[PDB]
Amino acid sequence: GVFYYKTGDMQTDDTNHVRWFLNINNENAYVDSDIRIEDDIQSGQTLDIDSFDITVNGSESYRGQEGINQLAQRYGATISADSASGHISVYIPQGYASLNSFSIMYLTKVDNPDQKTFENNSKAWYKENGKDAVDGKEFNHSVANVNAGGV
Repeated sequence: GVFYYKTGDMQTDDTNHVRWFLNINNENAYVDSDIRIEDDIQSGQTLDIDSFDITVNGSESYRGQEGINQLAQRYGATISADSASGHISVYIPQGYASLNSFSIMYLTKVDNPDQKTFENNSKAWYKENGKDAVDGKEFNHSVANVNAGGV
């Protein structure tokens, strides 16, 4: 389960946002297919479309809406987001997915400050070289609201 996962966190210095990370091809594997991630941000928070920050191979950073356009040019990797619905689609073509790790960070704005946890759900489609295809397996994550303690 290393190929793809999502995580997130809320920092004490920014309790009005949740930071989410879609971490794709984390072991820099060869891929036998395109990669598709379908992400649905759960209620109580709103995607900040300007907050996207994509790191490739832990070094190259692509920031904001222009960064998304540059990432599309360099890696054919498209990020489509709809703040209204909380839906994010990521597509990375096979040729650019291979050997490259992608960490897609975005922020959501907390809409319900008293809400106990913030959730982000995703599903992934990919085929790593020498491994069975993963066909829409779920990768979800919950972040505890640091405003609403010790867990």
